[PDB]
Amino acid sequence: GAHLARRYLGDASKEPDPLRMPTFPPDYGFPERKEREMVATQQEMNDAQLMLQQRDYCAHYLIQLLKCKRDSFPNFLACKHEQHDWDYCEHLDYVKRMKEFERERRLLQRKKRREQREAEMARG
Amino acid sequence: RHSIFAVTHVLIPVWIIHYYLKYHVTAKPYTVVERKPRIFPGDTILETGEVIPLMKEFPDQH
Amino acid sequence: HAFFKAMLFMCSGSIIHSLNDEQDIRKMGGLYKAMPFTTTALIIGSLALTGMPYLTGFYSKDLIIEAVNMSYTNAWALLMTLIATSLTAAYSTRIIFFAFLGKPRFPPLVLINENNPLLINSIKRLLIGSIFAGFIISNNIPPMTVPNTTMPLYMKMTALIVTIMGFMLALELNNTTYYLKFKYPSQTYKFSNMLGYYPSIMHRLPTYHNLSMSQKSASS
Amino acid sequence: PDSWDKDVYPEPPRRTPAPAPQTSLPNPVTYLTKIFDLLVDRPVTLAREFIEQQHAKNRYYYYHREFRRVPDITECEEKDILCMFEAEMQWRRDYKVDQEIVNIIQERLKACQQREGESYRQNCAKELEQFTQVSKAFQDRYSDLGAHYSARKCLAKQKQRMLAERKAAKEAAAA
Amino acid sequence: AFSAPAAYLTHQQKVLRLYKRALRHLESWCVHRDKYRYFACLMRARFDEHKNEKDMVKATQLLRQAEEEFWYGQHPQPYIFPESPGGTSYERYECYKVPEWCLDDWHPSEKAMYPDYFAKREQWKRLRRESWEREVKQLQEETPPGGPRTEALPPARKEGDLPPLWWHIVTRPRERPM
Amino acid sequence: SFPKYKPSRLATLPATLDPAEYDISPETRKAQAERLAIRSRLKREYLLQYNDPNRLGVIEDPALIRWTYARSANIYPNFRPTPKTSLLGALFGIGPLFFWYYVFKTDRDKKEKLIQEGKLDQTFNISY
Amino acid sequence: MLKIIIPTTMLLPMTWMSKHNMIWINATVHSLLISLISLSLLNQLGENSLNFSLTFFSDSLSAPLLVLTTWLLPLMLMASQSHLSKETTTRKKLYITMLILLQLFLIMTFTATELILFYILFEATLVPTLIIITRWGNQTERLNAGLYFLFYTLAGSLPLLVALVYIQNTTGSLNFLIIHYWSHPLSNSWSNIFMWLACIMAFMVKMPLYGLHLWLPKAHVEAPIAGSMVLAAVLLKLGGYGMMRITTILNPLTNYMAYPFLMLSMWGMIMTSSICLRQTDLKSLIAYSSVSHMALVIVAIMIQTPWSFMGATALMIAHGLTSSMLFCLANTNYERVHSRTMILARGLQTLLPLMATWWLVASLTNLALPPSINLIGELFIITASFSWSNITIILMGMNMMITALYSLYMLITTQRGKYTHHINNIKPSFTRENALMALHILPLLLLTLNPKMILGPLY
Amino acid sequence: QQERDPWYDWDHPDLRLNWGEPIHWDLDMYIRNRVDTSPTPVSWNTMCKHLFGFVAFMLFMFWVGEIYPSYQPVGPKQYPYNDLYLERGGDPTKEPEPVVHYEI
Amino acid sequence: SKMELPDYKQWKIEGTPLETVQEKLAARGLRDPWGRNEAWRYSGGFANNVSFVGALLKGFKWGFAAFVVAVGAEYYLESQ
Amino acid sequence: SDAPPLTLEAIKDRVLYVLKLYDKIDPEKLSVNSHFMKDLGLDSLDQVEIIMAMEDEFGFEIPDIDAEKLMCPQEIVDYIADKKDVYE
Amino acid sequence: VHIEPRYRQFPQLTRSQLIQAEFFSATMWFWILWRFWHDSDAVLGHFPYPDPSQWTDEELGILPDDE
Ligand SMILES: CCCCCCCCCCCCCCCCCC(=O)OC[C@H](COP(=O)([O-])OCC(O)COP(=O)([O-])OC[C@@H](COC(=O)CCCCCCCCCCCCCCCCC)OC(=O)CCCCCCCCCCCCCCCCC)OC(=O)CCCCCCCCCCCCCCCCC
Ligand SMILES: CCCCCCCCCCCCCCCCC[C@@H](O)O[C@H](CO[C@H](O)CCCCCCCCCCCCCCC)COP(=O)(O)OCC[N+](C)(C)C
Ligand SMILES: CCCCCCCC/C=C\CCCCCCCC(=O)O[C@H](COC(=O)CCCCCCC/C=C/CCCCCCCC)COP(=O)(O)OCCN
Ligand SMILES: CCCCCCCCCCCC(=O)SCCNC(=O)CCNC(=O)[C@H](O)C(C)(C)COP(=O)(O)O
Repeated sequence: GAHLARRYLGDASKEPDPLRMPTFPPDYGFPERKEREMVATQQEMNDAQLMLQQRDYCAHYLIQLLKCKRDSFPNFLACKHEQHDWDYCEHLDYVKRMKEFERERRLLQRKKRREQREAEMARG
Repeated sequence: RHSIFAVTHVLIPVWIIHYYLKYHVTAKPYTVVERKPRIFPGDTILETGEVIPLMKEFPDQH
Repeated sequence: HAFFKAMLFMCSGSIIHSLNDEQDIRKMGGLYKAMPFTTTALIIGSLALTGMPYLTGFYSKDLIIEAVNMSYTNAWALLMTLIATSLTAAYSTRIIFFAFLGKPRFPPLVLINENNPLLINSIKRLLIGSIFAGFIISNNIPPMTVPNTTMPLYMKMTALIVTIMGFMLALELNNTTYYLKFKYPSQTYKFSNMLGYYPSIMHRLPTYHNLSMSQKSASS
Repeated sequence: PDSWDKDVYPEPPRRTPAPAPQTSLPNPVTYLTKIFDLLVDRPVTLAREFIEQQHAKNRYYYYHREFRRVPDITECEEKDILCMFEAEMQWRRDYKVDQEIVNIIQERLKACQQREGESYRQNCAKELEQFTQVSKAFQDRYSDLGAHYSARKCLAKQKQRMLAERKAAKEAAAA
Repeated sequence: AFSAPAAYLTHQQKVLRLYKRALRHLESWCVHRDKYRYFACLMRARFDEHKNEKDMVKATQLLRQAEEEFWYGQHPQPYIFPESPGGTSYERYECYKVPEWCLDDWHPSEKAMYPDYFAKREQWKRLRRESWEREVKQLQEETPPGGPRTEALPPARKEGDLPPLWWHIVTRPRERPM
Repeated sequence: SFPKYKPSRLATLPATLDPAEYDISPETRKAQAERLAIRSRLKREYLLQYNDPNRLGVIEDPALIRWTYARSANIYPNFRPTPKTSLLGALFGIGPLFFWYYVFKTDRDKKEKLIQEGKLDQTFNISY
Repeated sequence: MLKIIIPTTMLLPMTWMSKHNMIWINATVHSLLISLISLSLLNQLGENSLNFSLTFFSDSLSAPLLVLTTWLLPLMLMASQSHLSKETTTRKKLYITMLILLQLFLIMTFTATELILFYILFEATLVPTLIIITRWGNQTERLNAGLYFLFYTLAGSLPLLVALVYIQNTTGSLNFLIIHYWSHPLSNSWSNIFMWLACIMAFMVKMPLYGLHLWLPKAHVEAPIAGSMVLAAVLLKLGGYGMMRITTILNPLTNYMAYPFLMLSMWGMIMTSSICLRQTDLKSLIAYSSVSHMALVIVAIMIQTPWSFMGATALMIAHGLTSSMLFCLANTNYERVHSRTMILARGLQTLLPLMATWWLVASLTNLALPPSINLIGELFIITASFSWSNITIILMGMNMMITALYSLYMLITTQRGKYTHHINNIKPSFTRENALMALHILPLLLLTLNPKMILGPLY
Repeated sequence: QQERDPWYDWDHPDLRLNWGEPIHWDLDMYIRNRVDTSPTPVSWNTMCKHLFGFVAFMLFMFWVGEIYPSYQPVGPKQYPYNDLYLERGGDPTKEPEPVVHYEI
Repeated sequence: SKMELPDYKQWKIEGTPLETVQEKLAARGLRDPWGRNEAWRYSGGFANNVSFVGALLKGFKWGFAAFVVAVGAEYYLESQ
Repeated sequence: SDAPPLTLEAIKDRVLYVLKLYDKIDPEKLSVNSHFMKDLGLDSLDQVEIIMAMEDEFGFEIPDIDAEKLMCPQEIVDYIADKKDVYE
Repeated sequence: VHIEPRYRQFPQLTRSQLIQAEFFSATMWFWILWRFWHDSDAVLGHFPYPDPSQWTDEELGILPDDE
């Protein structure tokens, strides 16, 4: 979806642009934000040769999964717990991205509303 | 003659190629290049014996 | 796709050979009981082809559809891909309906015979492949893709829903053929059946103009 | 192998991991590799050792040809045909040597990309750097001579480039 | 393919051709057999509705309207028999058809194989040689002085005669020469 | 009644839809009879040589010779310089040459102007 | 170099002093031996040519042409001894004498050190070919073909003689080595433009350049088989060799004086490939193929790049071999049906399968199937032209499409479909024709293993 | 030549010509391995309209969907080390602008 | 080889939808004289055929039984 | 493996089978030399229907020019036999 | 193996082909059922889709409309 339906048919200035994002400071509405942590170091991801798009904040679980697949090679059905852990971390990353999208949307529609409301106060 | 086909069609060709690869292709540099083996935190290198350290005290979101 | 599409062609060739070089489905009747192994193989191939869950096609085509749904994508391309996914089940149903169900429509001299070990074994190998290769391979190659772990439930089941709708609509329109009613074809049917008139135009206009300029202008 | 100088063709120390099995199933590649080692590798080794024994009975050497350094095109008068001929031959030999140097650098670049794996963009910046500088030099040397190239045309190109550089420095120092 | 064509098609021949063509295309549209029986009986009724009119102008106009009906309602993909000019196996076996005169170019070692067949071929060739002039004479007798009017050929009228121009019709290779 | 089919150059008119076969005259029947007589005489002349046991050579076809001679050798003797002839010849002979010359000349001029200002990204261009 | 010239001259007394039933055997055997001797010239240096003496030399561009010229005479003798069976002994010996004189003139042309001797022999090659075409040709159009072939060349090359004589007066010598070492640019003057034109058109006529090729479909069709083979294989390459030799004096006037010729050739390849699509004559189609292929060599020479020069040399060699093979293949059918129409004898795969295989191989080689040397030359020239201008790729790709189109059209029309019912005198393929096809085709495939032997001095 | 009667016994069956009959000027262009002029079930100038309309409509709708793409309600993906500055090429001698990502 | 043709009097349109077609035509004043020629396609092993969903579920019974017994075995055996 | 070597008697039996499965012809008067027009009292449309039935019977087409000429079952049998190259 | 044509009768079938066809169809269906029993998340999803509306403003940091 309904987000595309609201953006294309309704007001386009009330919802975020996926390409131009984010448009507000990361600490604009937050008192304290802890910077995101990365477990696997650069050299570990280099030596694992994961991929450039796989070197996200979930890379440590991917390293775990690759190692587990490598050691237990003939038993290609034993690396299920690591697979689930990696998929759960990916799901957490995706819901975090959803949270960023929703925060962007609601601050963006709040800024317009408050600016035009204190404009309504300045009408006279 | 029971297994004659597997000798003149599989064993003989691989004898020549292995000889051709081992002593005539690798006699020159960069002819056979192998992708570097993946190194994971926790393995031991056969060449030096050094151990790659473990991967930094997991947050353990279990 | 290699496995089950090659198997589909082998089943079609077996049908063609058993019906004395007949290739039209309009002269193919009840082969479900006449050629049981060919019918089993082609049913399994069509199910794999249509992305039936847990078939070798499920491990590739459904993931493809999921990736196309979860990407910054051209919307027209997305809709066309979904419609093509439905039309796959549509055409697959047609081959089964016009080839394996109903009453015979071939000449009375029945020469049907599929009891040859070469045909049986060659089809059976890729049958086992079309059954198990997706599971065997997809769980054995290293992951070079970040997955789509979080999806809405209605979009997770888009491909299955569109294939089911294709099955139902094609089956209904095919069952409509038994009725004792005749009507002339519409223009959409003529466009679809004549391949959009693309060979009727591009195989005649450019070739004629090129071959006429090659002689009138260049040669003469 | 010692058949080539390993400083002209550098190679990383080749770190490989230890085989640490964590399952109880047998590893099929291990048994297949043992079969390969005892079935095809050993007869090939025996044949090669026989060939080497035959070679050891007849040992002869071929020597790399060394050329003297003759005066080049800049020390030759306008219509002195002999000095022109010798300078042109020397220039042709130098051109071939430069081409072979570029080939060496290109071989390093190709080997590096494959060897590094998926991290090649950052892993071998040096090879890319070496190839960029060598390609730039080779281009500035031989880029636009075309067919019928000669030492005279390369000298004229160098003179024109030197004039351009001198003028650029002239108006650079005037600011 | 076996009959010499006439100068033109009569009205009856055109109507019969249209009837057969319409029945074939209706069968193409009606895949199942019982539905095709129903609509073919209806088609036969439609043709018999006007079989007894004695006016040729109205019959010809009916034929024109029927041809327009057929061309508008024809199947774009009508059923074609596999060995028919539009079939999927039309000229599949034409590269395996070798003319009989190629056997005269064989090596004597090749003719050492199959001696009886070549003896029979030799007597066939003798029979062909012995009859040519009689065929020519019969042809030049039984035709009008102003050239033939039809492609039809006459039969052998006497007892020691073979039909004129028979060799290449009798010695066809085969449909399935290999 | 139904939508009408109209012939074209590459999709011609069917015989069954052509009015000429539904308005026939004795003149047309005479013409058809003479056409069939000509074809039958040609067929007899061909088959008389075709079935002859004695002949061992390709049977000459004057129609093929006429076709090839007309298509190859008979063209220039029947050539007259006419306005249409001259215009078509000049266009088809000269227009493409100057069109391609203009295209290539503009492209190479642009490339040379870019070279003289050092803007092509010519790194790694060694083999030319 | 006399170790090749003297045996070729001795071929004449041996031919004339031979018995009437032994001329072909002696000629073929000794021509093959001379070819084997000439094979030794492929051992070229990396820097400078092989200066045998003050008169002759050999470089990496002359050696493949010399080897092709020496190898071609045995094939012409093989292909000629079928239709010359009814000739008298004197006429057969005269024909062989003409062929030997042609070989000797070509051999001395490809190794001449100066441009005047090169011109003298390059035009001495006209009389034997002219005599062959106008005496042993089959139809009545051979006289017109000979007149066209003679006069195009002479009108194109007399100004070359005038220009060469002027160049020697202004420079002091016409020795190629001295000219190459003492090279000097041309000022952009009208006199220099016309001296450029005089030094160039003599070879453009014999490539032939599009619009100057009218003589080729006449000469290659009316000539006997040996004449057609020598015309297509070697005589077309004289223009390319001369151009690659003589552009040394020409620069830099070529940078802009080559625009009309480049446009003419890149449009004429399209025009000739399209002409090949509607040809009622097989030999005429094979002749137009030669113009279509040599336009690319003209382009490669005119753009003046090492890759273009290497591709041009490879393409000249490959075209010579392929065109000779195709002409022999067409002559095999002509000697059966006594006509040149393409649709007369059809479906010949059923009757002559090994000739069908030879036809397939020749057609595949003509359309530049990888990794043929045809492909090597054409792709090198295409890359050089792309570096020259990126828009050339449109014309190059369209030409590659049309070439395959007409090649497979020619294959399918002659070898596929149903055999004509009335041609009942198609005897089985002789050993001589099969051996001719094999000796044409084996060197082509073998040269793929060592392509540097035919890539010229720029390699 | 495709329009010629296939059931007639021609002298040349594949070409569909008789021996002595005159030959069309453009025979080699109509050899039925080539340009065909046989009547079609659907008339010309109607096949062209439908094909051109289909192609143009497809192109127009592809452009429209490019103007109005389809995506998911998520933020851009985040990569740890300065947006993988070193891995995407390197250049380690400039100390690029540090990008920082926070938990939300 | 050496096989006989079936008796032609056993071909009847009774029970088959050819009878329905014949009745639909008789309701108009017409008769279909070729029904017995087409009647052979409805009589023998061609008398009844499966449906589309019944064709897709060709081996569901055996597969379901095997699945049930296998899952029961693995459920009652893993109780170690 | 493939279709058996079709014989003359098989062709005749199948032609008569198809003919006697026709309601406008009774089996008790149908003979091999019994013409469709003068002996069995049929019109041209019934002849076209019979030719079509034979075509679907044997699985190959008979040209219209050829079809009109046939009038008795012997003619159909002979035409099919010569078309399929059957001599025994 | 040698079977014969039957001319308007159902063709003669062997015991082997029927058994093989039934066996393979049953194998396909058993595989489908087993995989769906053991890998249901591969079809129905494993991680539930969160509702963006349910999230509060405290989680995403939204001001109370005036500062
Ligand atoms: C999940 C939430 C979202 C839900 C989505 C929707 C949910 C379900 C909705 C269902 C909607 C209906 C689905 C069925 C469609 C119709 C089925 C059908 O075949 O009806 C037959 C009927 C007439 O057939 P007939 O001629 O009597 O047939 C003679 C015999 O029966 C011949 O018999 P036969 O033995 O030859 O058999 C014929 C054969 C073939 O049948 C045909 O002849 C017609 C086939 C073409 C239509 C098939 C649909 C394809 C639509 C593609 C549209 C792409 C855009 C194209 C834009 C072009 C712009 C020019 O029959 C079949 O193939 C089976 C029917 C089709 C099976 C597949 C149906 C399901 C897939 C489509 C729905 C997808 C649902 C899920 C979607 C998930 C994502 C949204 O025609 C239609 O109803 C379809 C017409 C619709 C298209 C019209 C386009 C306009 C044409 C003129 C425009 C004006 C032009 C002015 C001049 C301009 C010049 C520039
Ligand atoms: C059928 C095809 C056979 C082959 C044909 C080959 C074609 C040969 C033509 C070669 C082209 C070059 C010839 C002349 C060079 C340039 C021509 C002219 O257009 O250039 C301009 C010249 O301006 C004017 O056009 C003067 C030329 C006018 C007279 C020539 C008319 C030719 C038109 C038709 C030619 C037909 C050719 C075929 C003859 C049968 C450039 O202006 P400008 O920079 O100031 O002068 C440069 C010359 N300088 C340096 C010596 C001073
Ligand atoms: C089959 C058709 C081929 C026909 C080709 C004919 C054209 C050949 C090209 C021009 C030929 C004549 C050129 C003269 C030979 C070179 C002489 C030379 O280079 O010296 C010049 C001589 O220059 C000239 O005299 C030019 C005379 C040109 C007159 C004849 C013109 C003929 C037609 C020209 C166009 C033809 C070229 C292309 C035509 C292609 C075919 C259509 C310098 O003169 P200087 O005495 O040194 O004076 C300067 C210092 N004081
Ligand atoms: C795709 C579906 C196509 C459907 C469209 C076509 C429908 C056409 C329906 C109407 C047909 C007509 O009006 S066609 C007009 C028919 N009537 C006449 O022509 C006048 C004289 N009648 C006769 O000659 C005989 O009836 C004859 C027919 C020759 C047979 O007779 P035999 O055998 O004893 O010779």
